Amino acid sequence: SSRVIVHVDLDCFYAQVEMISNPELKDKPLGVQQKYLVVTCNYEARKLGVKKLMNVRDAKEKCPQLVLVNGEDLTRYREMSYKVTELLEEFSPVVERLGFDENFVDLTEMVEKRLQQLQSDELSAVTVSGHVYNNQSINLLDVLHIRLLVGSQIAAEMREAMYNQLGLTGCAGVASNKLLAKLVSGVFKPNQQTVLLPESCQHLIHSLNHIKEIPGIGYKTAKCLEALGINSVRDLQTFSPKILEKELGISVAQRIQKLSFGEDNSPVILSGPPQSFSEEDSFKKCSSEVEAKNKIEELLASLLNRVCQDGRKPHTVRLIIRRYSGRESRQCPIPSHVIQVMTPMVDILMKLFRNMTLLSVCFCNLK
Amino acid sequence: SSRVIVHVDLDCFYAQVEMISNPELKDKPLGVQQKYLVVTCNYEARKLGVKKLMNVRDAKEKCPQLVLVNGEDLTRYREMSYKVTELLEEFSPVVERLGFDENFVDLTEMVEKRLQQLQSDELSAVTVSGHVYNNQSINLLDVLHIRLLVGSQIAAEMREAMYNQLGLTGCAGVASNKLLAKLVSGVFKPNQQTVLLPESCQHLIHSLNHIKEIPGIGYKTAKCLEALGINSVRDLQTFSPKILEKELGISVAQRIQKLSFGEDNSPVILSGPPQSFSEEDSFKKCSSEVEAKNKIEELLASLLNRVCQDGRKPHTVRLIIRRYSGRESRQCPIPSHVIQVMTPMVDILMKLFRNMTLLSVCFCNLK
DNA sequence: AAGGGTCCTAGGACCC
DNA sequence: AAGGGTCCTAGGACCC
Ligand SMILES: Cc1cn([C@H]2C[C@H](O)[C@@H](COP(=O)(O)OP(=O)(O)OP(=O)(O)O)O2)c(=O)[nH]c1=O
Ligand SMILES: Cc1cn([C@H]2C[C@H](O)[C@@H](COP(=O)(O)OP(=O)(O)OP(=O)(O)O)O2)c(=O)[nH]c1=O
Ligand SMILES: [Ca+2]
Ligand SMILES: [Ca+2]
Ligand SMILES: [Ca+2]
Ligand SMILES: [Ca+2]
Repeated sequence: SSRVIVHVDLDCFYAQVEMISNPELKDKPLGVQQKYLVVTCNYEARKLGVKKLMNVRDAKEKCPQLVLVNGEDLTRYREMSYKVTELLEEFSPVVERLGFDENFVDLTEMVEKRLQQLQSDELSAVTVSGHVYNNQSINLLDVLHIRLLVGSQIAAEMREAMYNQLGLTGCAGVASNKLLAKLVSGVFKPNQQTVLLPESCQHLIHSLNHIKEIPGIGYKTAKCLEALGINSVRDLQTFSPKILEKELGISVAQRIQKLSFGEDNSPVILSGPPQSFSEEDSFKKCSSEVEAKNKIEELLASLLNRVCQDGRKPHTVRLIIRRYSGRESRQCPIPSHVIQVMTPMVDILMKLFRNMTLLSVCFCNLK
Repeated sequence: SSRVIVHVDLDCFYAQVEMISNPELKDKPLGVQQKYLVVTCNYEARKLGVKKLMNVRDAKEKCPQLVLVNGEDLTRYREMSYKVTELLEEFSPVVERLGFDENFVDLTEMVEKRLQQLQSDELSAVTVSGHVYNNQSINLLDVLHIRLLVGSQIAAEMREAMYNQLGLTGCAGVASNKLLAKLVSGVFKPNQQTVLLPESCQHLIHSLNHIKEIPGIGYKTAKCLEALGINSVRDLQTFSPKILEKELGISVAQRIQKLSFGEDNSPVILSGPPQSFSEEDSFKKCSSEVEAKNKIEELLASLLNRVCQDGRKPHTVRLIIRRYSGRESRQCPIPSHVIQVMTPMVDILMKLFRNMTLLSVCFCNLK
């Protein structure tokens, strides 16, 4: 029943990538820019008040020296993300990706294998690597403590390999399920790691100050919960199961109430190859003219290049748009003879276009 | 490029099943009844005017002696259907099911293997089994003719095994793709088979009298086509690709126009185990009372029994309803602890019920 | 008042 | 005027 899960979360991911390619940007407050948004920044820039997802206007207002590099093309970040996932896959094959810079690994089989190689002597010598959440005391006679400490040791090897082999720093969190691993990985956050022993699980979930900090409780779910007088984790822990069910759904309810107790039986999923390939362009209604075709052609070339280099081929294409004021989309299957190119593909999309501040294309249904 | 496909289609399937279990019902006009609908009938009953999908009222008006057996529980038909598919799977593993009584098999690899065992002597001795569509003359020096005749020979073995091993008769159609195999299988229809040589493909598609007879052109697509002045297969063959595209979709258009030429590159799919498990009950608004729970409990017991006997377990449940006057449905994931029962499951469904002439339950998302 | 199936679509909620 | 992802849902079109 008892699992040992690790959650890995890279430091200022995009900024770290740019800092690696241009070693200079180190020691200097660095922001990575996407249109008007400083999507992230390195930790220098955070000392000087810059925050993640901050308008470029406010970002300089706080840091007029902030160096900005453009991060609208994700290619280099996407490439590093998969190098990280591939490296962790060497440790244990079942690695679940979450976004570009997080990975879960179920270390359970691994922890168990390392224990069978030890004796009663080695067992009393087992030590933690990194922080223990809430400064909790360890009990070496507690098998669960021993296994989570072995997890912490695997997590440090992972982070060390990530640095030695890819030049990347990040955090790790080790716990008994994915929810808790992800919540504990951020407790000590610049390039460090934390392990959560079970006795401190309630301290961890009650350290949160609003329910949206629970992975799985988003903007909409949070809004509906405060509208019911639910604000703290304990409020959600103690709320009526029935009212919850019959307010936002038996699905949402029974799951986010379980989460509110630190419970989560979800398995670590093997993410494997991507399920989709998309690109976007945003603009200040900078498209009013069906010559919008050009934007779509540009998105095409990139996507076709990424697909070709993947190796599989998609069987569905989708076009997404946003109208000034809530996105809309039209998809259609891809014809057989095309699947084995620009000219046919753009004609497809323009008809999907004409059937209907942002333009996007998605290739999915990959085989 | 060139395939040899077989399409198998059982005679008066439900009626045949009932006739087997109760050998008496043979020689007697037999109708299988579902509420007010004689869903099918044996061929005796068809001589006397009974037709498939005919009200029981009209069915006796034509045949006041018509014996009727109730076919609302599909269990025995479902069981035979899979015995048929399993038998054809012995011939070639990739068998595609369509409904309960049709199967496609790609005989291409099989045909080719049998040819390599023959010599120029055996090649001039190759004969057809069954009918040749349109009485077309065979050219033994035509490799395509030879391969489709070998297909016709495999199709006769299949039908013979189906009879010797399962007591079931049906038709087969052999052609170069699934569309044409399915259209030619019905040309000689009580327990016979037909092979389509390529020179007669246009004769086959133009033998149809309305476009809805094309598999893939349904009620809605047909209605929209007649509304555009499209009525014959040739009308659809010759219609504007552009207008078609921009009237019902690049998907629907480019595909049903291809079909209208007898073209179809769709592969034979391995259907394998079912993707869902559902049951239904219909009634003359015989449910106005949330004691509708009982109907749902009854559907449950059966579905739980079928699932348990399958071996896999579902991860989604769905409830469907129809209101007097266009169906509606609510689904939700299945909780982990239940998946490994009646009481929890019915409570799930009643809340899905209350969130909302027919009641149905579906188990899908099987793992 | 059939009684089943397969697969696609537009959208939505969540994650980073 | 971010720029990406994963997965679910209610419905719809088709097949028998
Ligand atoms: C949340 C989020 C992340 N990202 C990108 C940029 C981030 O570098 C990357 C990972 O996001 P985060 O891990 O959430 O932030 P971070 O890695 O940049 O900084 P931290 O050290 O606190 O973890 O994903 C977006 O582009 N948009 C978003 O809304
Ligand atoms: C088309 C159809 C079939 N069925 C069932 C009953 C049929 O026995 C079975 C197969 O249908 P069909 O093969 O279309 O008809 P049939 O097999 O009964 O008669 P035939 O010899 O002409 O092929 O599926 C329905 O219940 N409802 C329907 O709408
Ligand atoms: Ca992160
Ligand atoms: Ca991060
Ligand atoms: Ca049939
Ligand atoms: Ca039939």
